Amino acid sequence: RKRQKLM
Amino acid sequence: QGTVNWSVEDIVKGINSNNLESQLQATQAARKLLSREKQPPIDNIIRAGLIPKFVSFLGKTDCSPIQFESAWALTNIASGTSEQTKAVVDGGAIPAFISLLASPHAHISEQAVWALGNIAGDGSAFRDLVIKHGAIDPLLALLAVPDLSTLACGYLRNLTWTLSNLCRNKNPAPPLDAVEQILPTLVRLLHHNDPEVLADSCWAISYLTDGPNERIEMVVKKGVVPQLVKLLGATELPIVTPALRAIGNIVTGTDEQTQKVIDAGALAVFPSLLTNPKTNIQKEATWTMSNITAGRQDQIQQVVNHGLVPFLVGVLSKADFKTQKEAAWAITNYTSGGTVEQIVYLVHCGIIEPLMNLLSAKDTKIIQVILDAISNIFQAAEKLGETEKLSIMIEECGGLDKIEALQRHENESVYKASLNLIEKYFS
Repeated sequence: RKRQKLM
Repeated sequence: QGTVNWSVEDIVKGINSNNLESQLQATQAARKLLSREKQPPIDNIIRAGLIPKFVSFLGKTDCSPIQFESAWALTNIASGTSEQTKAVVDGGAIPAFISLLASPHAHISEQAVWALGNIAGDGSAFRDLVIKHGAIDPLLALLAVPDLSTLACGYLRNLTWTLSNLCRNKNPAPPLDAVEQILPTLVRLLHHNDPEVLADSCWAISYLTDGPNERIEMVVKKGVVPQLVKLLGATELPIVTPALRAIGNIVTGTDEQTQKVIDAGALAVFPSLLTNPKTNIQKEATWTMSNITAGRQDQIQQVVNHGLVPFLVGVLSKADFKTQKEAAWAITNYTSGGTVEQIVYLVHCGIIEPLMNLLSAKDTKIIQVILDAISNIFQAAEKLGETEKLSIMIEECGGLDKIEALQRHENESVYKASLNLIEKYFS
């Protein structure tokens, strides 16, 4: 569905 | 980097400063807050009223850093619940991201692709709204290069994932014109040598193939079934799962589409798929088989020629119970639509014992499916004067006992069919 961008 | 661990209060102070660079520092601090995997403060950032400021930053051409930072922050806000993604959309972010897609800085356009993918992934409504704003044209223009290999790996992976989200979700399904616009590039991506690109492309094709026969035909016209089968034979499970899903979706359509699947050589891969260590791969392979044993008699004969009947017998003998239910479905379709020679071959492969052993399960549907298959096999035997032989067989393995016990089963049609068999073939 969705993808968070991590450092 | 002194932008680590600001308070929402400090970020609000900096964004309202009307100093472009103080705003940039506050936006970077917000991005870092939102980029933490331990409960990013999305709701707190939203309540502060920062989304409109980020959306306005998205359009500041002369300061690409704040564009990138606001895009990252809004991407991570849209990565949350439907309400948080909705807060992102209500701020006017879709057209801003679509405009950024033309940015001359690759990382900013990549972040815009990422954000648009997160938005479209919320569901059909936001997907179609992204399409209406005109995202497909620039998204596909980013892939208009001779060789895909010249693009950055992460850039290409994000583009593929976004395009896959534009093909996702049903009720409604994607617009037909959008699918026609995307399918060529999607096929070219499906022929790419990167495993993540391949997995996302197979997921996209599986989304497109989940629907009426018209969608399946749109996909099959592009000659992707051979590539789908090649990828079905791959070693990387992340690629095999979506490829098997897509093949199983295609075989639900017409018998001509199923025949194109067969011609591409899919059945040759099923001895491995039906013995795969992954429970879900086995289940979906058996489900695909059931949609083939339901087709024509020549297709059932293709199944037999590939020696997959012993593998169905094995799955019926020992496998996850859901895989066993799909196998019972496949056997019932086989027996209903097959010839007498094919049903006799099925019985010769040793179907009767594992078929009987499943009549002690607590699923009422599997009982009905197995009893239907038994009735079909008994009809085939009647056509040979062999009902006595088959009755002896079912009795020697302990099946008559289960059939008799199924006369007291609560469900109606269950005991009806079981009593019919009892009275018809055992007297």
